[PDB]
This record gives sequence, structure tokens and C-alpha cells, in this order.
Amino acid sequence: FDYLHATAFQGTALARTVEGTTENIKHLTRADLASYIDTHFKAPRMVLAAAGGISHKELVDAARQHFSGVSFTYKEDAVPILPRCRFTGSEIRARDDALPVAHVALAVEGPGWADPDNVVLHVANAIIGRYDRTFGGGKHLSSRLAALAVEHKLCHSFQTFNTSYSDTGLFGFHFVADPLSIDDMMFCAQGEWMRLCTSTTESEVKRAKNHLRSAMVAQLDGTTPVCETIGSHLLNYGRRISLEEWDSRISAVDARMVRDVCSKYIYDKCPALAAVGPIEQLLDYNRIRSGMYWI
Amino acid sequence: AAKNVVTQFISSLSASADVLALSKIEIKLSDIPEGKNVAFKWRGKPLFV
Amino acid sequence: MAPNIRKSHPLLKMINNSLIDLPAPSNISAWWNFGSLLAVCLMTQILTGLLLAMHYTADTSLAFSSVAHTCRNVQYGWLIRNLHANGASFFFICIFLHIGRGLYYGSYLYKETWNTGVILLLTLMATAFVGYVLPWGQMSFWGATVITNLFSAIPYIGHTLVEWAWGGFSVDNPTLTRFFALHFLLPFAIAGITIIHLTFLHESGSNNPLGISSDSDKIPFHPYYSFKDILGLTLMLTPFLTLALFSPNLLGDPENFTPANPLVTPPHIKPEWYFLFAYAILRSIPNKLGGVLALAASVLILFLIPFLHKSKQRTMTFRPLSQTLFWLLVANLLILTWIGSQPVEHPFIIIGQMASLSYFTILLILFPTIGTLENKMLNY
Amino acid sequence: APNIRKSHPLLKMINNSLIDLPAPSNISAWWNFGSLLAVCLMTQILTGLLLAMHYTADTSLAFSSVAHTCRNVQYGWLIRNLHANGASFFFICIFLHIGRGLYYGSYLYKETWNTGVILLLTLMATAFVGYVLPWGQMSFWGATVITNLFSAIPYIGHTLVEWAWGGFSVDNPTLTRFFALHFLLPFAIAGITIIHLTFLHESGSNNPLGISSDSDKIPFHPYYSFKDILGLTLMLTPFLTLALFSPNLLGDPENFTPANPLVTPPHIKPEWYFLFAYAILRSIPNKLGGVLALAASVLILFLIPFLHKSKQRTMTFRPLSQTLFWLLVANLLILTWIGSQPVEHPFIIIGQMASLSYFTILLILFPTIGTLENKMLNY
Amino acid sequence: ALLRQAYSALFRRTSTFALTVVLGAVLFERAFDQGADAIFEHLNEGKLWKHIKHKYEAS
Amino acid sequence: GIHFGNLARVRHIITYSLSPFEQRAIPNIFSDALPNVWRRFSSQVFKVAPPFLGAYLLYSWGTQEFERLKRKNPADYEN
Ligand code: HEM
Ligand code: HEM
Ligand code: HEM
Ligand code: HEM
Ligand SMILES: COC(=O)CNC(=O)CCC/C=C\NC(=O)c1ccc(Cc2ccc(I)cc2)cc1
Ligand SMILES: COC(=O)CNC(=O)CCC/C=C\NC(=O)c1ccc(Cc2ccc(I)cc2)cc1
Ligand SMILES: CCCCCCCCO[C@@H]1O[C@H](CO)[C@@H](O)[C@H](O)[C@H]1O
Repeated sequence: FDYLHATAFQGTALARTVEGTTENIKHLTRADLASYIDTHFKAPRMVLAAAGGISHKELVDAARQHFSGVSFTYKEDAVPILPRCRFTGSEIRARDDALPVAHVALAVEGPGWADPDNVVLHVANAIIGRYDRTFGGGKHLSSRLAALAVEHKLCHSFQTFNTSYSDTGLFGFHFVADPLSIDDMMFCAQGEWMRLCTSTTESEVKRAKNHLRSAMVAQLDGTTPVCETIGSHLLNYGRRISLEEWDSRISAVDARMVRDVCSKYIYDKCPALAAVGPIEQLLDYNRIRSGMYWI
Repeated sequence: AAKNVVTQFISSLSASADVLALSKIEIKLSDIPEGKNVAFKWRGKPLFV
Repeated sequence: MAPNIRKSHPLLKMINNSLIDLPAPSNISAWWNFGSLLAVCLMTQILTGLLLAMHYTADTSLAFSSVAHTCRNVQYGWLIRNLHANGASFFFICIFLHIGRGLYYGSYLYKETWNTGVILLLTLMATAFVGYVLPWGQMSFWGATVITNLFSAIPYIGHTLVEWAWGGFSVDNPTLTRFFALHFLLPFAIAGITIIHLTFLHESGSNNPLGISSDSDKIPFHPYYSFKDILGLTLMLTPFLTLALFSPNLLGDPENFTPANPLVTPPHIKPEWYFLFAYAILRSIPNKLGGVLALAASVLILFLIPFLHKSKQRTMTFRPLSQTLFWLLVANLLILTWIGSQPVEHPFIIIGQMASLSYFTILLILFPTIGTLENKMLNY
Repeated sequence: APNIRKSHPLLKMINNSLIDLPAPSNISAWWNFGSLLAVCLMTQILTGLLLAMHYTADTSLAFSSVAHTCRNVQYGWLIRNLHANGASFFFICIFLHIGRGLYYGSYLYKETWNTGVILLLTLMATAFVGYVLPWGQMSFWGATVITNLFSAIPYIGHTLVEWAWGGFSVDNPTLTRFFALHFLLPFAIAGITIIHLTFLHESGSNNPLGISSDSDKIPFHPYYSFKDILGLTLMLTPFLTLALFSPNLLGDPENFTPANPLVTPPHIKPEWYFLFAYAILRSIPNKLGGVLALAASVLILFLIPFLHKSKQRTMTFRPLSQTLFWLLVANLLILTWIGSQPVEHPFIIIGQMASLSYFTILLILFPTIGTLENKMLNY
Repeated sequence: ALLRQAYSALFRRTSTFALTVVLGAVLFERAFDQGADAIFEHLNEGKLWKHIKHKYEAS
Repeated sequence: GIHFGNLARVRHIITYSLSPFEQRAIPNIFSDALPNVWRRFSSQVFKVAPPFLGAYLLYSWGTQEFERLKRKNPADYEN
């Protein structure tokens, strides 16, 4: 997933590891650390969130007392807007036939937090869902890819993802397989992707919806996660999105919707590819590009 | 290019150029008494009189 | 690496991977022999064929004479023609059982192996047709004139398609020479498709008389079937030589000893035996198109046989009903042939007509219907 | 299951030998001739049938039928042109396809090579018979000299020839059976081509550097399928340019005169692709010698694989060998020219030399330079 | 933008891509032929039967 | 018939490449292309040309010497 970023957004800032370089962590200074805190940890960019048996007033009151230090100039009340990150169709292959399995990750440029399309996309990503060895589901699972994956011992695991960001995002899937099935697998996948863009049915989505629905509900299972939803909501969406809303936004999605969106973001798009391991059987950007259309 | 090369080759099969022209034939209605038929090697295929 | 040089040689491995170690039902009968014979048949026609083609001269004004010069002046030429001339028949005979064998034991459930088969038949049929015209005899001609004319039944591209065929506005030299080209080529195509035919068969193994799994007991083609076949070959070779050596002209029409005359179509006109049933059907329907169509389907129907299988069992061995119906069909065919041998007159016309109806009906309705009924009588 | 491109007993093949086929990521353009040769074959066969559909193998009508075909058949003329020259374009391609192999030592893939040789031998033979069909003056006199070659073998000599002609001298029986031959042989080429390629697929393609390539291979498609469609059009241009703008450049005109078994022409030359042979046969002044020298002049190819002494596979890294290789090429160019010239001084001596030098570069200078080279690398 | 409009309504849907090469080639032929014929009949003025034609075509 | 995966054992090699649509048809025709087309020509013309030139000569001589031997030498007719 890091390499995926590292070449998907290559050259930009998004294309960096969060843990940072080996050289940097060896030379950062009290000074440098300071600045980061100073330059970044500022109130208009921070959010105090909480959930539980607390009174709203009682909470804010505390804030007023420790998070004081009011500002003077308009400068301080400004949220530094970020430089856009360029998506670049490409691949990065790290080979080591000494590894037990190989991991591959494919992706297209995402829409960016705000976009109402992310809903449709997640509805889609639910259709293909995810699979993994232990799934008791077995050959009867509803995910076509899951099913095939099982039928032909395609992979130890795979998953769909819709990573979103302020202005952009990654959209794709990652699977782990034996050196001798990366191919078949890759192939079945890219196909399921196409299927999305071309013949998703009302049933395929009906299920997907109900799934997403309860997935989002389990995002609010306890105080910590409920909180995290608020922390992240305010900071990204700029407010709080109620399940009552999220739900309505899902009840809206139907086949036609998905087909257009996925075509909109997937169909004939140069992809970002990152492979790791004993990955010889999978071998061509072109060929992969070629798999981005018709089916 | 392809469409033309196929056309080219394909008409190579149809009729040649040495495929002659029209007819015109000689016949005496007295060489056919009352009640008979006769074959004449006409334009390729037979001709009954 | 590999021990013996019979399993690792990218060539030798093949003759050994498809003709020696090849696993075969321990129990395939004699009706499985025709397969090889058909191959030996092909490979043999081609030899006599070249040898012949080395003396023929495709050109109306010398076609006929060249064949006679070939018979009369070429060392053993005469014999060489005979073998070719009749091999064709022996060929069609063999192919015919090879199809029946298939029908009875439902080998047709091996769809691809079968469909290729049909294409093969179609080619052979077409092949003999062109070969037959080369000698430029009276039939050759009038045959060449009637058969190609069959495409003139299609509307629009009809009359026009024919033109390519003849290479003119009526049968003439251009036709003859291009037919020689055709005839020279097709066989090879047959040999090619035969490779696909056999190659598809090898994914599934040979069917067998009992119509049930045979993995429980298989045997190497060699020497079990290589030997069974060498014998089969000699058992069929005897009659075919016996004819081509003691009665060369039995199966052949004599009218074709008279140089083609585009002006006179003979009074007693009937195609070589292997085309009679067709002939009969084409003659059964009194309509240009109907006849053609009936004809077209009289053979094209083979493609359907696989989808007209309703019995829960694979072979007829255990279905007396179907069996009787099967032999009824065979005999039905025999008649149709005979009918083709006869002129268009009563009773023949009506007899022909019936036999056709009955042919098509046994295949399209009586087999599937008896087939089902049968199952219910076993309580399935 | 999964995809219908790897489990279909037919479709799997076009995909197992033309799409997923692993190819060195670096084969050059000298690897293209492979396909071209193929496209060349299939193409000759098409024009070939089309033609055969109007020819008439019989001394008294052979010549005239070819003309009628040109003059009266729709686009006939063109159809001949393409066939007549395709043969050359064919021989050209095959020639590089052989040099490519020599230089980069593909000849270490013995079976894939030997078949190649057989293939050449057949093509050679094939063109021979084809050329006689138009029954022209050369056609004849060519048919008369070439077959006569076998009369060099003692005992079964004079006698073998008889079958060939089917007579006691070239006449109809010869012509007609040649037409049969010509019609048949191509297909045999197409057949052996299948073995040729099939042998190659056990080992993968060789490559310009002469070292393992597993470390990086690419799908024939679309890397080489595209590289080839282009290669085809780059070679197709000149060949069309000749067959459309200068049809008779490569062709002798003497063959526009109906064969006359009574007058052998004064200025007799075989078509270009047989000159080097011609030159060698003419270099040795002895029936048998000339034949033998000839026989070996080509049969020597079978030896190239056992005359490899260098520790490396390709010449890319052996300048000495390289110079010797180009010396051989040029050496050949000369031999050809020499064949284009009459038997007279200086030509006779020049011919004689070039031959000696040809055989010598192959039998002694290559194995010798090859060894020396190793010792200069310290092996 | 032509290329964009191009890529959107033509080169995208594999179905319409084809439909273009067809209706496309069509025009190309029709046009090309004319040109070459013209470039040719022009380079050979007064030498083609099509040019001499009227000196005997009694009309 | 499968060769992709069973080829060879490779370790620690990273490769990066870009979609065709992201990069140029043919780039640096002058700052990189030609200047290399030359190098090649340079390095090889000295192994190739020599023998070819060597032939050319021999061709002309042989030819010139032949056309020369066709002319007539007066010293045979001044008697
Ligand atoms: C030139 C054409 C043909 C040749 C030379 C040929 C040859 C063969 C051979 C060698 C066999 C294997 C041995 C055997 O079972 O007999 C075979 C099998 C078979 N052929 Fe043909 N065949 C030809 C035509 C056909 C035709 C016309 C049909 C029918 C449409 C057909 C249907 C089959 C089938 C179904 C099998 C399966 C055998 C089994 O039941 O085990 N073949 N063929
Ligand atoms: C495909 C298997 C073959 C079949 C089914 C077949 C059938 C025939 C037939 C029906 C005839 C007419 C025979 C007669 O005059 O009574 C014939 C003639 C001829 N065939 Fe074939 N033939 C076959 C293959 C070939 C091949 C491969 C060649 C050589 C390319 C060949 C060359 C000829 C020649 C020269 C004649 C004309 C001389 C003659 O009629 O005897 N045939 N063939
Ligand atoms: C009709 C005859 C021939 C055809 C159509 C043909 C075709 C091919 C093809 C398609 C290839 C693969 C691609 C390539 O490397 O070019 C190939 C490879 C090869 N052929 Fe041929 N070939 C023919 C004749 C020959 C001849 C006469 C020789 C030399 C005696 C020969 C020697 C080889 C070898 C050594 C290879 C290996 C290529 C490599 O080094 O990777 N071929 N041939
Ligand atoms: C194997 C590839 C082929 C080669 C190398 C080849 C070469 C030639 C040559 C050298 C000629 C004499 C051309 C001339 O008159 O200048 C010729 C003639 C002829 N070839 Fe082929 N040919 C090939 C295949 C075939 C095939 C497959 C057929 C069809 C069975 C065929 C049919 C003819 C015909 C009809 C002629 C005589 C008419 C003519 O000379 O134009 N050829 N061929
Ligand atoms: C062996 O060749 C022959 O028997 C050909 N000779 C004749 O048919 C001689 C008499 C000509 C007159 C009428 N023939 C027919 O009506 C006739 C009708 C159908 C067929 C079968 C057949 C169809 C297409 C095809 I393609 C092939 C066969 C064959 C012949
Ligand atoms: C294309 O056909 C031709 O060029 C044939 N025509 C001629 O050679 C015309 C002139 C005839 C006179 C002399 N020819 C030769 O001495 C001659 C000698 C050897 C060869 C090569 C060759 C050998 C066997 C074989 I088998 C084939 C080739 C070819 C020609
Ligand atoms: C890559 C090679 C492409 C070759 C394409 C050439 C197409 C041949 O073009 C032909 O030109 C003739 C003369 O004007 C016309 O009469 C024909 O109708 C036309 O098909």
C-alpha cells in the first residue's frame, strides 16, 4: 500500500510514507519537531470530539479554559490550502522470489472526500466485497470474485478499498496469492471490475446496499469509534453526517447509478500498479491497461 | 487497402475478358418438316426450333 | 530430464503419446476400427491421387483423353486409376459406418469430436464431387452442371454465386481447371481437420459399447488395437481390391465413357451411389427451393443429433426400442438410395416422398420421443 | 476455467504460441524475418492457387495460358507479379533469417536449425519447379540442366533422371508432373514450418546478447505482434515498389521466348537466388566436382553447429569473428556476381577463389578465430 | 476540444470505435481514389484515351 | 505450455515504468535519439565496410579488366 501511494501519486507529497525516511528519522532535531507542532497543531485545524454520557455544555466549558490563547491577525484563522497531488498511471515492481506469496494492488484516481459519488463507489466496492481463506462462506459466497477465487484457489485474500482524501484518493483492490496464480487472479478481478461498469444488476446492488448499510452502522459500535466518526467528519466533510442521511443517500443508488460511476472512474483509465514478492507470473502494464475495457 | 486487395483478387474468378459477344444464326424453316424438333449450337447452350 | 527417448523427444513423444501409450477402453468393438480405416483411406487416396495428377491435363479439349492415355500408356496407370476411383467408394462406405457407429453408441455426446466429423463428411462429399468432374465425361459435365447449379437456389446472390463456380456463364474450361485445383487441395484440408477431429477426441478418450465409464480398465492402443486394426484393414481391403481387380466397373456408371456434350443431357441420369439418398430427397420435393432445402437439411441435420438425445443412457445397447427405431432408419436410408436409382414415375415418386418424411421424422421426433418414454419405463 | 483462452484445446494454441509466448525483452529486427517468412509462405500459396486456377500444364499450352492469365484474367497480371516476385522477397527474407542465425549462433538450437535447413532446401526445390511451369526458354533449359544434375551420381545416375523427366528428354510428362510437385511442396513447407516453430518453443527465442533472458521476458503480444506488423510493412513497400514499378527488374527476359528444345540461348543465367550455387558449380571444371562442391556449398549448413568453438554464443562480443563474418557475407555477394558473368578471364579465376574462400572461412577460419578469441579472454 | 470530443464520442466505446473506422474508411476511399486518379490523369495530360476520346467519338 | 512463473529466481530488483498515455510517442529525437543512432553507425562501420569496399574494388577490376581484354591490340596488326 505504501508503494502504491509512492507511484500512484509519485512525485507529489501524498506519495510519501507516513513513518518518514530512514535518513530523516536519524537526523530530525528538537528544533524540527518543535516547528511541526508549532506550525501544525493549531486550533482552527483541531477538533475536540467526544461521545458518552457527557453534557455538551459541560464539555465545551473545559475547552474554553485550556484551549484558550485567542488570535489577532486574520492569518491565524486561515486553513492553509494544499497543493494538488498528480495521479500518474504507472507501476512499481519489487521482486524477491524468496517470499512465500506475492501482493498486488491496483488502483485508479479517487474522487476526494466531498464528492457524493463516493457513496456509489462504496456501494460498488460492496458488490465485489472481500474474501480470505478462513471465510466459512465458501463456494456459495455472493461475490463473484470471491466465488471464483475459491473455485480455483486464486488467492489467500483480496480486498476492495476506497481511500479518500481532501482533494483526491485511491480506488482499487489488493490480493495476495501464490506465485502461480497471480495471473488468473488478477485477470478474474479486472473482469469483475469491468462487469461493474457494464452489467451490474438490481439484485447485485440490492444486497450491496444492505451490506454497506450495516457496515456503516458498525462504524459506530462503541464510544471510541463514534467519536472517530465525528473527529473525521468535521475535519473532512465539515459537519456531521447522520446515519439517517447516510442511509437515505444509499437508498438512492441503483444499477444504472453504479454502472455510470464505475465507468466514469474505471473504464479505460491508466492504472497505478504495485506488486511485491515472487511476482513473475503477472507481467505487463500494457496487458493490464488493455484489461481496462470491454467486459 | 484490404478491401481493395480482396476486391482485386475476387474479380480474378469472375468471367474473363475473352468472353465473346452477341449472336445471329442461320436457319431454313424448310429443314424442319411438319412435326419435328432440332438442336443448334447457339450462344453456349442449345436452341430449340 | 527423462529416462527413455520415447517420452521426452518433442516428436517421437507424439507418435508415442497418440499411437502407442494411448489409453483405450479394453472393450471397443470392430465398429471403432473404421476410424483408422478412414485415415488409411485418406492417406491412400492422396497417393494414388498425386500419381494420377501427374498425368492428367485439366482442359476440356484434353481432359478425357489424358485419363485414357494414363490408363493405356502409363505403366500400371490403369491400376492406379482403379484404386483411386474405387477408394472413393470404400471411403464413403467406411465413413458411413463410422457415422452409424457414432449414432448407435451416442459418441455424438463428444460434441466437438463430432461436429468436426460432420465438417469432415461435408468436405469429403465436396471433394469427390470435384474429383468426379475431372475426367470430363458426360456425367462429369452434366454432374458439374447440376450440382453447382444448386447454389442458384439462394435468392439475390444466387445466379451470381454460380458464376464464380463455373468461371463463366456456363460450364467450360475455367470450371474444369479450377476444379482440378480444388480437388488437388481439399484432401489436404481433410487431413488437416482430421488432426483437429482426433485431437479433440483425445481430451475424453474413446467411447465404448456399454456406454459407461471405462477408467476402471483401459489398455494401450499398442499392441491391442494396433493389431486389431491391421487385421480390420485387411478384412476390408479384400472386397475393395476384389472389386477394383475383378469387376472395376460394377459401381460405376458407363454413360461417363462418352465425352461430355454440352448439347445432349443423357436420358438415364443418376449420380454415383453415395449421392443417391440426397438425390432422392432433392427429387422428393417438387420445388426448386424446397428440394434444395430438404437436401441441405438432409445432411445438415447431423449437427442436431447431439441436442436430440433424451435417453438417460448413452448407447442403444440397452434400449431395444431405440434400437428397432435405429435399424428402421438405416433400412429407411437404403430405400431412399434405391429410389434415387429409379426414374421419376409412379410408384417411385410417392415411395421416395414417404421415405424422406420418414427419414426426417425418425430423427426429429421418433428418437427423442421413444428416448423419453424409455426412461419412464426404467422408472427415472 | 478460469478464462477460455488457456483451457480450449484450440484457442489455447493461438494463445500458447502467439500471445503469451515469452520472448526476450530485447530481440532486434533480425528476429522479425521469422514471421515475414511465414506471411511470405501463406501469401505465395494464395497467389499460387489463384494462379493455378488458370494455368494449363502442357507444353503446347503452358506458355500461352500464362499470357492469357495476364491479359484476360481480371487483375490476373497483378496476381502473377505478386507471385513471381514474392518468391524473391521470400528468398531475400530467408537469407537474412539465416544470417541472423549465424551471427547470433541460434544454430545452437540444433533441431530448430536443422529443420530450418530442410525448409531452405524445399523452398529452393519449390521455386525450381515453379519457374519451369511458364514453359519459357529458361524454364526449359533450366529444367534441362538442373535435373541433369542428378546424372552425376554413378549407376542410378542416368537412370534417376528418367523418372524426373518421365521420358528420355524433357517434354510434357515433365511439365505436368512438375506442376503437381509445385502445387504440393509449399504445403510441405507449411508443414515443416510447424515442426520448426514447434521445436523452437521448447527453448524460447535466442537474443542479441547471447545470455540468459529468463531474468526478463515479455508477452509476444503486444510487444512483438506490433513490432512485426510494422516490420512487415517496411519490407512490403520495396517488394510492392518493384512488382508495381519495375516488374521485370529481377527477371531475365530471355524467358519471354517459348521453349525451343533445339536452341539453348547464348546468355544463360539462372534467377539471382541460385547464382552463388551456379558460380560454385562452374568453379570446379569437372562434372562431379562441380556437383559435389555444389552439394556441399549448401549441405555445409548442417555443420555450422559443430564448428562453433567460441565460449560465447553471439558475435556481438567477438570483433574478430565479426569481421570474418562480414567478410563471408561480402564473399557471397561476389560469388553471386560471378554467377552473373560468363566463363572467361578474369571471372573464372575470381570465381574459383571466392569459392575456396567461402568454404575456408566456414570450415577453418571461424573455428580457428573462435578458439584464439577464447584464449584472449583468458579461458 | 476536438480530441476530447473525439475521445468521448468515438475512440471510447469499443462499439462506436469500430462504427467509425467503417463509416470512416468509406469516406477515405471515395476521397482518396478521386485524388490519386486526379493526380494521375493530371500528370499524364492529353495522353489518356479519356483525353483523345473526342477525336473519333462521333457526336 | 506455461512459461511465465517458472523462468528464473530473481531477488531485490525494483522497476518503475509509466503508462504509455503518460509518456511521449518518441522523445528527445535530437538530445538523445540521433546522437545514439550515430554512435552505433560509428562503432560498426569499421568492421562492416572494409570487406564490402574490398568487394567493390574486386568487382570493378574484374569488370574493367574484362572489357579491356575485349578491345584490340594494334601490335598484332602492325605487321
Ligand atoms: C475424414 C473424416 C474422418 C476420419 C478419417 C475420422 C477418423 C476418426 C478416428 C481415427 C477416430 C477414432 C477411432 C474410432 O472411434 O473410430 C474417430 C472418432 C470419431 N469420429 Fe471420426 N473420422 C472421420 C469422420 C467423422 C465423421 C463424418 C463423423 C461423424 C459426423 C465422425 C465422428 C466421430 C466420432 C463421434 C468419434 C468418436 C469415436 C468414439 O465413439 O469413441 N468422424 N474419427
Ligand atoms: C480426398 C480423397 C480423394 C477423393 C475422395 C477422390 C476422388 C476422386 C474421384 C471421385 C475422381 C474421379 C474418378 C473417376 O474418374 O472415376 C477422382 C479423380 C482424380 N483425382 Fe482424386 N480423389 C481424392 C484425392 C485426390 C488427390 C489428393 C489428388 C491429387 C492432388 C487427386 C487427383 C485426382 C486426379 C488426377 C483425378 C483425375 C483422373 C481420374 O479421373 O482418374 N485426387 N478423384
Ligand atoms: C520456410 C522456412 C522458414 C520459416 C517460415 C521460418 C520461420 C521462423 C520463425 C517464425 C522463427 C521465429 C522468429 C525468429 O527468430 O525469426 C524462426 C526461428 C528460427 N529459424 Fe526459421 N524459418 C524458416 C527457415 C529457417 C532456415 C532456412 C533457417 C536456417 C537453416 C532457420 C533457422 C531458424 C532458427 C535458428 C531460429 C531461431 C531464432 C532465434 O535465434 O531466436 N529458419 N524461424
Ligand atoms: C512455396 C512458395 C512458392 C514459391 C516459392 C513459388 C514460386 C513460383 C515461381 C518461381 C514460379 C515461376 C514464376 C514466373 O513465371 O516468373 C511460379 C509459378 C507458378 N506457381 Fe508458384 N510458388 C509457390 C507456391 C505455389 C503454390 C502454393 C501454387 C499453387 C498450388 C503455385 C502456383 C503456381 C502457378 C500456377 C505457377 C505458374 C504460372 C506462373 O508462372 O505465373 N505456386 N511459382
Ligand atoms: C460423384 O459425383 C457425382 O455423382 C456427381 N454426378 C452427378 O450428380 C451426375 C448426375 C447429375 C445430375 C443430377 N445430380 C443431382 O441432382 C445431385 C443432387 C445432390 C447431390 C449431393 C451433393 C450435393 C452437394 C455436393 I458439393 C456434393 C454432392 C448430388 C447430385
Ligand atoms: C528459379 O529457377 C531457376 O533459376 C532455374 N533456371 C535456371 O537455372 C536457368 C538457367 C539454366 C542453366 C543452368 N543452371 C545451373 O547450372 C544451376 C545450378 C545449380 C542451381 C541451384 C539448385 C540446385 C538444385 C535444385 I532441386 C534447385 C536449385 C541452379 C541452377
Ligand atoms: C500497403 C499496400 C496497400 C496497397 C493499396 C493499393 C490499392 C489498389 O487500388 C486499386 O487501384 C486501381 C487503379 O486506380 C483501381 O482500379 C482499383 O479499383 C483499386 O482497388
